[PDB]
Amino acid sequence: NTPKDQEIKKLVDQNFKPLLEKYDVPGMAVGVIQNNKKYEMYYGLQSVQDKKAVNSSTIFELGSVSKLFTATAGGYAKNKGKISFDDTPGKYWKELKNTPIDQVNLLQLATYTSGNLALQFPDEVKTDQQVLTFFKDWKPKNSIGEYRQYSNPSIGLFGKVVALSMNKPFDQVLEKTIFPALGLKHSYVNVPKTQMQNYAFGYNQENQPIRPGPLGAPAYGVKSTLPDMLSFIHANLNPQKYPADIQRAINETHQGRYQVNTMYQALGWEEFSYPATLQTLLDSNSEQIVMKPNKVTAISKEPSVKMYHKTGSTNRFGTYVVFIPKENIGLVMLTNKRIPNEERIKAAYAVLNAIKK
Ligand SMILES: *C(=O)[C@@H]([C@@H]1NC(C(=O)O)=C(S[C@@H]2CN[C@H](C(=O)Nc3cccc(C(=O)O)c3)C2)[C@@H]1C)[C@@H](C)O
Repeated sequence: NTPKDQEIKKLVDQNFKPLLEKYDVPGMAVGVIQNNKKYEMYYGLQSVQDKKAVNSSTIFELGSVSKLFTATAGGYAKNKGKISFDDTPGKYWKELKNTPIDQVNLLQLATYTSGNLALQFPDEVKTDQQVLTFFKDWKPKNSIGEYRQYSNPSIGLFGKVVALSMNKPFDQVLEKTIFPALGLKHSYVNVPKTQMQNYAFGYNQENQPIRPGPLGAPAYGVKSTLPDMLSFIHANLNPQKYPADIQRAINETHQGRYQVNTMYQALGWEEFSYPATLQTLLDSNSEQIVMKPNKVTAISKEPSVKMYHKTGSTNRFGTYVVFIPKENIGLVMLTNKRIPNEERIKAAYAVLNAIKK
């Protein structure tokens, strides 16, 4: 293998491989893209009971990293004139017209600032009918637009509206329009039966395989392979190489919309001035930032040099993605067991700080 192949292999063995034994993770896939060259590393088992090893065809649940595709879909619809970010959801979901949630605009939904949407729906909201009822019954609390609270319902409503604006269901927005535009071959909202042998099992804290809520797809419902996620990073590092409609979509997800301490909220992606200190990257996943409302501040001028990342999990999968435009580099980690977000962020910080230019 090439000297770079061996260097990156050593850095990933040094920084990511020990995490498998440390947290009893059955399988992991780690990818690096640098200067348009992709490097794939696979460890362990996609399914413990089948002794099937993780490989380039293994499909992982991306969990909350799915929001990056919802963001891209929204950027796509906005730049085709199908929505404006100043629109409100009742323009598209007519049953929300003349309700209080129709006072929140689409950008505020996409970036979690409605002022009264928590991490998850209430436990009793279990069906699509009940989701619509929930949004009709919704009342504001904190001043609309002023407080960020990370929220699956919030970006789920944004995704539902994006789909309505494109006259197709959300799963078709991704599987027929967005994934093909990005060149992805094995990314899914619904994994077909022909791929089930490649669909990894996820493992809980007792290392047992389990296998969603309503309106979940835009918030946490995408599945993908390591080669597809490296392709997605390639698109984010080189949007100018893609046709205009998806190029504009991608660029839209890189624009910071407001600031919370050292973090800038873009669409889906979290944005930081580059270089970001390790503490800044860790702070973005603190309990205060992730679970509580935080007052936003308007951006004076966007940082001159930027980097981006996103964590995400399900109860049984973990994901991390990060990229640095100036260095033409990015990294993806997929696991079929959760590990602490700080471990994912620290390991990727070590690798990207050590790789030779
Ligand atoms: C991300 O979008 C995804 C969450 N991310 C993470 C993570 O650690 O990266 C977790 S971890 C853990 C698993 N389930 C918990 C959860 O969802 N908490 C929660 C908070 C408030 C209400 C409820 C509820 O009523 O169900 C649950 C956190 C998690 C997978 C989720 C938000 O989709």
